Amino acid sequence: NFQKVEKIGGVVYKARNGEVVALKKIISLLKELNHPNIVKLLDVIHTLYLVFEFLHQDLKKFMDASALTGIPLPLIKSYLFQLLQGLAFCHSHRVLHRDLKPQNLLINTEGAIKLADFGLTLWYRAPEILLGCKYYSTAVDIWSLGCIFAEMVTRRALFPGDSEIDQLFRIFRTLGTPDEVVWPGVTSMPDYKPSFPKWARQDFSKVVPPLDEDGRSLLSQMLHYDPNKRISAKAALAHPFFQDVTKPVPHLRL
Ligand SMILES: O=C(O)c1cc([N+](=O)[O-])ccc1NCCCc1ccccc1
Ligand SMILES: O=C(O)c1cc([N+](=O)[O-])ccc1NCCCc1ccccc1
Repeated sequence: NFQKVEKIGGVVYKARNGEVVALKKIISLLKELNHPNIVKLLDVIHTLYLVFEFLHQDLKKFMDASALTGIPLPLIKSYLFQLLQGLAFCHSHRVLHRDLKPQNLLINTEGAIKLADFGLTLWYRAPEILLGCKYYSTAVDIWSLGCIFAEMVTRRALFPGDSEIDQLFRIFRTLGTPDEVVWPGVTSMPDYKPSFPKWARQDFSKVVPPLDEDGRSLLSQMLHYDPNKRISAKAALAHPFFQDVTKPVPHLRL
């Protein structure tokens, strides 16, 4: 039914129906849900295939293309604001993403960005997932988005771990080793070990330097250890960081 065009990255292909779509080779309630910052799910076929609307670039490629100059702050702010709108919608319908990362974030020439590749490589994982919590919450997505925010600002991954424990210890070295004071119940997590090294929390203005105090404040709330203290998508949208948000159009080379 579909003329393959190319492989995007189960497997995902750009395909032609004359509609151009993204065809994923490996739910139906999601087809009826609609938000400007969420990729549209067009079809489900089980004979498992998912058919999605097609967008031409992802944030990972755009950040690489922007590496030598960086993404302008107004565009970083617009993208973060839009991604939070998408998450606030998802979370209000009790849908988690669980695997947010720059290559899952799709952009177009109009200035829009959309959530894709839902989890329905460790760099964006929330600490409660790494510590073995089985019933994690909408807060895991806010953590991932905070990591992506930091990466847009600094042009380097915040926590580029190469193993589960290296990921955890990279988080601890920056944010401090969590304890019961800042995260009640952390020492009862399934994979918590009393033998974890105890690192002090680094000064936060060292971590995303050029970012102003509004952005650092928001980031800090997105990276709270306690999922119950971590800011919600809805509350983040009201943060003073977004008082001057606009929707710039990006320079895309396709
Ligand atoms: O356009 C979608 O819907 C989509 C969906 C998924 N996904 O995992 O569902 C993953 C990527 C998607 N776009 C690809 C945009 C970047 C891209 C464009 C051309 C070649 C290589 C890479
Ligand atoms: O994005 C994927 O790759 C994906 C994968 C599966 N799955 O079961 O593998 C199932 C759904 C998937 N996206 C659905 C996106 C539409 C959507 C998302 C959130 C709220 C409202 C509407």
